Amino acid sequence: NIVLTQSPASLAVSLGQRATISCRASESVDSYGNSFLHWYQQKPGQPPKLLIYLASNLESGVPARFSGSGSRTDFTLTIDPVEADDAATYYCQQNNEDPFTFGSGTKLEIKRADAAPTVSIFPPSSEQLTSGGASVVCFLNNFYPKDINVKWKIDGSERQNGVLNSWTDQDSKDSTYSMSSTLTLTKDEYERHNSYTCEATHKTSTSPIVKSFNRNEC
Amino acid sequence: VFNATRFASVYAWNRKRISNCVADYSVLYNSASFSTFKCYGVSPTKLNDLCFTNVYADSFVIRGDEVRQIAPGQTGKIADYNYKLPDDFTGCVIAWNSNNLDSKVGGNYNYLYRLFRKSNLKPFERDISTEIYQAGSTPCNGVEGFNCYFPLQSYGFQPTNGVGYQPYRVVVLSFELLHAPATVCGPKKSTNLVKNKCVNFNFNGLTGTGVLTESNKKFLPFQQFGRDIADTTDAVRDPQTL
Amino acid sequence: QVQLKQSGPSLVQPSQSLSITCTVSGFSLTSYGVHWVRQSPGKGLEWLGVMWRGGNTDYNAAFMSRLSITKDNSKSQVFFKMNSLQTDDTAIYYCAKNGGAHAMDFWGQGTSVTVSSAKTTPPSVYPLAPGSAAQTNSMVTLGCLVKGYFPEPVTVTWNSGSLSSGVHTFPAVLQSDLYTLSSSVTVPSSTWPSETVTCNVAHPASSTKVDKKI
Amino acid sequence: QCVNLTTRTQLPPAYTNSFTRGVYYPDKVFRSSVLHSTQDLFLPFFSNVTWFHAIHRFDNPVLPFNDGVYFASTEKSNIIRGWIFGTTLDSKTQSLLIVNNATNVVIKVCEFQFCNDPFLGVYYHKNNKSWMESEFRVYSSANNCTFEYVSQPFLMDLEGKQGNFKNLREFVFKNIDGYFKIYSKHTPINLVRDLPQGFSALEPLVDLPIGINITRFQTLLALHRSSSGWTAGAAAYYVGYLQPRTFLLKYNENGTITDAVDC
Repeated sequence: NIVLTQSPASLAVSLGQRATISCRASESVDSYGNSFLHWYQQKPGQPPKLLIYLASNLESGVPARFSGSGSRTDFTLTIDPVEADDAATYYCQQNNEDPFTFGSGTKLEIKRADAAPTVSIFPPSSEQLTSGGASVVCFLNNFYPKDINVKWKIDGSERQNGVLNSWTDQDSKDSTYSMSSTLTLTKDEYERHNSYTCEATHKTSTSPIVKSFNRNEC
Repeated sequence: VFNATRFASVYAWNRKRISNCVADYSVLYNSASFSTFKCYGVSPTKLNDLCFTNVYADSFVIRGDEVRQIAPGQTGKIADYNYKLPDDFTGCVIAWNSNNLDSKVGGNYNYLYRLFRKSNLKPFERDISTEIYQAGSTPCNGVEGFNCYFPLQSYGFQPTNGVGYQPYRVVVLSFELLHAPATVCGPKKSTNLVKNKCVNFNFNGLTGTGVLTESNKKFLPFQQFGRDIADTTDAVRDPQTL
Repeated sequence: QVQLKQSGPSLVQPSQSLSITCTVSGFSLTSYGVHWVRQSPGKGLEWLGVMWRGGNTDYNAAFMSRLSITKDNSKSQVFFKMNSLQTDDTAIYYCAKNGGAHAMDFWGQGTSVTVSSAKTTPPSVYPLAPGSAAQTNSMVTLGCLVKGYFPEPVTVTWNSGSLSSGVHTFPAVLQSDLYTLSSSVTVPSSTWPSETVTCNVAHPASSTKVDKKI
Repeated sequence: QCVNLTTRTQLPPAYTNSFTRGVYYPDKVFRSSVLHSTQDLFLPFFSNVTWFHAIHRFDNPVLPFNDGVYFASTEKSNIIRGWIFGTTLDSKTQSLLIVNNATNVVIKVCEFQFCNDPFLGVYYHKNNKSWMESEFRVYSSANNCTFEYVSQPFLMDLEGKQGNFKNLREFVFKNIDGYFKIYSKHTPINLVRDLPQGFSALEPLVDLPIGINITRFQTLLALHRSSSGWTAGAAAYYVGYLQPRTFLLKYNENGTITDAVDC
């Protein structure tokens, strides 16, 4: 068996620094003149792309900042300089013994500039209530880092059943994180109280993120 | 060859045989249409006064990161497996970023290169073998897969890639000296002709000092110089003007 | 130059078989092989199989007897025959060009193959606009609630792609045999309620494009 | 590879004696009214030399090329089309190919696979002629070329004729450290016998810096037929072996060699 114990599991490196990604392998070696493997880069908004073939020659398409070396069993990828385009999941594929499986996958995150989220609430319309559903939507997008905690709290008491969110990873195009918060309720639960609040807590935002709204605001 | 329409690959370079001619190399050095100009063993200004037996302009393209491999005393994939130069390479290598010429929409993948070979090549040894060999003891029987690589891979000459990946029309001018007579030489620059005055003359065949003046002596079509009754040079035909 | 986009399959049921058509273009299929993988089902990027340079095939140790690959040089497409599909086989599949040393240089766009016995359910779009008494701070935000649809994914845009600055496409949440997709855009007050804003959707599988006015 | 013409009539080898032929300008120096002494490859005077014919007696044997050989191509219908020079005379090593295709004297150096009796062919010498060349039996194959040269354009008369010799085209072929120099001299003649007893200084034609070993040589000849049943016209050539003996060169005021003396 070939247990590609690729490490680390993930990384959060700042700009201008050096990141290191290791890769272990079992077999085989001495194919023609080397026993190196291939490295890849899976961006959140683009499929993987070959970085270095045989771990000693750079591949086109990707920037030329990638390099490294390795032993017969251990391999290492040297990412230098860490920039805003290196936000991706790296892999390590076997090439000389079936199956050509990849490593565990090392997710490299870039510590970009912080940003606070937007606030915009969209309660369900009268047609949506007539259909049966009642889903209040509160968009908290264009923020950074991903350390954000959205938690709905109706005026009656703390809500813990209908809380739901849709967290978007850092896209290749949009360098900031995005999250669409939702609150699943029934027609009676929505009409239980008049005023509700989209309460949340972001790492950068010291003050609590709150915005009240009524039922007739539609 | 430097401004040719299309170049060959790195392992199947187009060896242009150059012989029995001259060329002013200072024009190419000051052409302002190149990216790299590195002559090993002799400067471009020194080789203008030197002759060579055979000159082979090896035409091919490689990436920006691979330009250092094409030089004496350098190893690498292309320097060992695709195109091996001698350790005493006395020629000259010139290159030009052809990202606006060779690259196209989607990338020019016609230039191929081998990732390995059964054995390292010799100096100026070309190989065009496209056979897929086996790495391990399990015979693959032709096609690749399960520990039998395919050495030929295409270059990623894209128009939007980094400078390390862009194409460079490397033209390795292989200057060598063999047992045959010298055929190639540099620009035979001369000076103005002076007549009816005491001036020191220096022709290709003979030299001396005297007054060059016209006379009724008629040299044969092949006779370039002339001697008096005492077997001493007393007349000379100018090589430029008859 | 190299294009390996997948298409054909729309929705498959468990314990069935269907082939994913990876259209080969930009290189000779006889001179280079075609790989086949899926997008990280649990553990890291799972490799499924590869077509050799016009010969036999290799497959994953787990998917050796489950999955199969077959090339069609007449159509310039490679078929990835699947068998014994389960609910855990739902993931985005990709194909790639075989490099020199069995590498994967160029990769395709892929397609999301969902394994479920349920049938296609159309969406129930609800346009999200602010009320007359709704609060605002020097801006007007809109949205579209594409709730109650199956299978994923569905691409949402604004006014046929006119608005691109504040658009944010979120991932769909897995409901009970359904999906709930959401999108939003930040625009100035001049575009709403004065002007008309239309939120369009696009289902890549069924090619359904029904516009909905805000 | 081993193509030998079968129309050759069995006859013994003819020989003659050179009176004063085989002298040329050894340098490019103009001299007036002197007797310059020199030592280079010239034909010794009163030396026995061969006599080879090319007619419907068609001679093309494999002869030795140690240092150099002097030729006197006596032609009437221009049968001599060139010469062959090489060590093995096959595709094993480089061989100098000198040939005239009636328009240009082509000079190449490749691994030419020469036959035992190569020739060129002119079809329909009787009627509907057009004097066009079709058969080219100079060599079987060619690989690994090292030198290529094509002379100026000319127009040779391929009209097959019989009778006396009209043109005297003297040449010299030698190889000194790769410098394969070729001299030439064209003059008319009315010859019906062996080598003429005369004197004529040959001028340099070309200089081929080839750089190969040459030990044997042959001669290319044209044929006619209306490829073993072919026949030749009216021509002949001689072979005089050069030696580095002492020779004097009497230069006139015009700069030409008017007479020579073999010590």
